[PDB]
Amino acid sequence: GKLTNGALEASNVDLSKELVNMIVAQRNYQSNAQTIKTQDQILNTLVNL
Amino acid sequence: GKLTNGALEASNVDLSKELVNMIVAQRNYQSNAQTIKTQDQILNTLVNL
Repeated sequence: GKLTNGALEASNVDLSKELVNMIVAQRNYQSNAQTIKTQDQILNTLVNL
Repeated sequence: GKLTNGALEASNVDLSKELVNMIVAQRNYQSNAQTIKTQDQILNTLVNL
Protein backbone atom coordinates (compact mmCIF):
# COMPACT_ATOMS: atom_id res chain seq x y z
CA GLY A 1 0.00 0.00 0.00
CA LYS A 2 0.88 3.65 -0.37
CA LEU A 3 2.59 5.66 2.35
CA THR A 4 0.76 8.69 3.76
CA ASN A 5 3.15 11.36 5.02
CA GLY A 6 2.28 13.58 7.95
CA ALA A 7 0.01 10.98 9.53
CA LEU A 8 0.12 7.99 11.88
CA GLU A 9 -1.82 4.73 11.88
CA ALA A 10 -3.68 4.44 15.18
CA SER A 11 -4.55 1.17 16.90
CA ASN A 12 -7.50 -0.99 15.83
CA VAL A 13 -8.86 -2.07 19.23
CA ASP A 14 -12.51 -1.26 19.88
CA LEU A 15 -13.13 -0.48 23.55
CA SER A 16 -16.80 -1.54 23.64
CA LYS A 17 -16.01 -4.96 22.15
CA GLU A 18 -13.14 -5.34 24.62
CA LEU A 19 -15.40 -4.54 27.59
CA VAL A 20 -18.10 -6.97 26.46
CA ASN A 21 -15.52 -9.70 25.86
CA MET A 22 -14.12 -8.99 29.33
CA ILE A 23 -17.59 -9.51 30.81
CA VAL A 24 -17.99 -12.81 28.95
CA ALA A 25 -14.51 -13.99 29.96
CA GLN A 26 -15.21 -13.13 33.60
CA ARG A 27 -18.40 -15.18 33.45
CA ASN A 28 -16.61 -18.17 31.92
CA TYR A 29 -13.84 -17.91 34.53
CA GLN A 30 -16.36 -17.87 37.37
CA SER A 31 -18.15 -20.89 35.90
CA ASN A 32 -14.88 -22.83 35.75
CA ALA A 33 -14.11 -21.80 39.33
CA GLN A 34 -17.53 -23.12 40.35
CA THR A 35 -16.67 -26.43 38.68
CA ILE A 36 -13.42 -26.55 40.66
CA LYS A 37 -15.37 -25.83 43.86
CA THR A 38 -17.84 -28.62 43.10
CA GLN A 39 -15.07 -31.17 42.55
CA ASP A 40 -13.32 -30.05 45.74
CA GLN A 41 -16.53 -30.52 47.74
CA ILE A 42 -17.03 -33.95 46.16
CA LEU A 43 -13.54 -35.01 47.22
CA ASN A 44 -14.26 -33.64 50.70
CA THR A 45 -17.49 -35.60 51.15
CA LEU A 46 -15.80 -38.72 49.81
CA VAL A 47 -13.00 -38.30 52.36
CA ASN A 48 -15.35 -37.61 55.28
CA LEU A 49 -16.97 -41.03 54.79
CA GLY B 1 -2.36 41.22 -18.51
CA LYS B 2 -1.99 44.99 -18.44
CA LEU B 3 -0.54 46.93 -15.53
CA THR B 4 -2.45 49.97 -14.28
CA ASN B 5 -0.41 52.64 -12.52
CA GLY B 6 -1.73 54.70 -9.63
CA ALA B 7 -3.98 51.86 -8.46
CA LEU B 8 -3.84 48.83 -6.17
CA GLU B 9 -5.47 45.42 -6.49
CA ALA B 10 -7.71 44.94 -3.46
CA SER B 11 -8.57 41.63 -1.81
CA ASN B 12 -11.09 39.24 -3.37
CA VAL B 13 -12.96 38.12 -0.23
CA ASP B 14 -16.72 38.62 0.03
CA LEU B 15 -17.80 39.29 3.61
CA SER B 16 -21.40 38.06 3.25
CA LYS B 17 -20.32 34.67 1.88
CA GLU B 18 -17.66 34.42 4.59
CA LEU B 19 -20.21 35.07 7.35
CA VAL B 20 -22.64 32.50 5.94
CA ASN B 21 -19.82 29.95 5.61
CA MET B 22 -18.87 30.64 9.23
CA ILE B 23 -22.47 29.93 10.25
CA VAL B 24 -22.45 26.64 8.35
CA ALA B 25 -19.07 25.64 9.78
CA GLN B 26 -20.29 26.49 13.29
CA ARG B 27 -23.28 24.19 12.85
CA ASN B 28 -21.11 21.38 11.47
CA TYR B 29 -18.67 21.74 14.37
CA GLN B 30 -21.52 21.56 16.89
CA SER B 31 -22.92 18.46 15.14
CA ASN B 32 -19.52 16.77 15.43
CA ALA B 33 -19.44 17.81 19.10
CA GLN B 34 -22.78 16.05 19.60
CA THR B 35 -21.30 12.97 17.92
CA ILE B 36 -18.40 13.05 20.40
CA LYS B 37 -20.84 13.45 23.30
CA THR B 38 -22.84 10.47 22.01
CA GLN B 39 -19.73 8.28 21.93
CA ASP B 40 -18.80 9.53 25.40
CA GLN B 41 -22.17 8.59 26.86
CA ILE B 42 -21.98 5.21 25.11
CA LEU B 43 -18.72 4.20 26.72
CA ASN B 44 -20.25 5.36 30.03
CA THR B 45 -23.02 2.73 29.89
CA LEU B 46 -20.44 -0.07 29.46
CA VAL B 47 -17.99 1.30 32.04
CA ASN B 48 -20.82 1.41 34.60
CA LEU B 49 -22.49 -1.96 33.85
